[PDB]
Amino acid sequence: RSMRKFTDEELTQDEVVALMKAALMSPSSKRSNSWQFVVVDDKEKLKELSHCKEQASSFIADAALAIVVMADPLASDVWIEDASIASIMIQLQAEDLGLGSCWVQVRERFTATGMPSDEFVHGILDIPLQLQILSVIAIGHKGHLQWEKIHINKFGGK
Amino acid sequence: NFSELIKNRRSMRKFTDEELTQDEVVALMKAALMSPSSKRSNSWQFVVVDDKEKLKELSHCKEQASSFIADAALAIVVMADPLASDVWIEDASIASIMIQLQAEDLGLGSCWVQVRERFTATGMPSDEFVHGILDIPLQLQILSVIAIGHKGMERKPFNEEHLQWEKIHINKFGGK
Repeated sequence: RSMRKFTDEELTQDEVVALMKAALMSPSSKRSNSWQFVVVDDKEKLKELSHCKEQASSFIADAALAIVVMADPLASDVWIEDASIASIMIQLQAEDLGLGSCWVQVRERFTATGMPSDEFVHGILDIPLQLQILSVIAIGHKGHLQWEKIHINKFGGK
Repeated sequence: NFSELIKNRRSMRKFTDEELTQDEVVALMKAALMSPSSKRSNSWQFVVVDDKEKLKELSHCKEQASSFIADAALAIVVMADPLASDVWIEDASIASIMIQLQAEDLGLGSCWVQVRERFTATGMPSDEFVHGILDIPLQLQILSVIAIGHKGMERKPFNEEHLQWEKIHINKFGGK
């Protein structure tokens, strides 16, 4: 063991492909598939990318892989919904493979110096301005339900 | 498991008349409540609708895109508190898809009916319409209605020939 959020242990090509397929099979409004994905395995880029989080993300920095989820807002007015779906599909597929993941939120977030996290990520990964970033899903080998929120047939019951 | 779950999952808009069991309803409700959310704050709320007259009313929330809600066994309306989370859209989205994935796991069908930034036949926000049907406080924003039921037709699995590999970029946009 170590403090790393994810172990040394390398992803297989089969696992990496399975993750990409899960992303690409995500259901999207009108099958618009507004999303795109940047798959980051370079260690110095994972270290840079990790500062997209106000306090830098050690999940990103220690990851085997990170998948940056983005979307074209002209392809879909519900690009946020569509990208969120794709984010979850990645994480659930990771879990099914016996890997771990961490969703680092990018939309509406800021870096340590108050730069919009989307703007920061655009600069790190050379992403066109036409795409908007939702999240970074960091992946690797891993290092009380609120029933009051359920209403039956109307809000507050009856 | 999950791999075949997502291959086989398709939007279901025809349903049989078979009632959901309480065990199924609970499983779906638990999937909603188990959703990971920003801050672990859980901004969301859910209205679970089995009343046929209310399903009929909800089915008008978008003209004809929504009208198959009337034939569903259950609808779960997913909403969230924008003051508890500035990423309430993400949080509600995640809960929405977790419900659908649980439905698939149970052998039921589902369809996501988008409410946010959609409009009724008369140009009323669908969110405002649904607020009126289910007496939801105006603070909460509605994302979606998940219609659930026994599947009334088969749908084809996803054909991997049609995976859009051009949307995968290695290390930087446009990288291979």
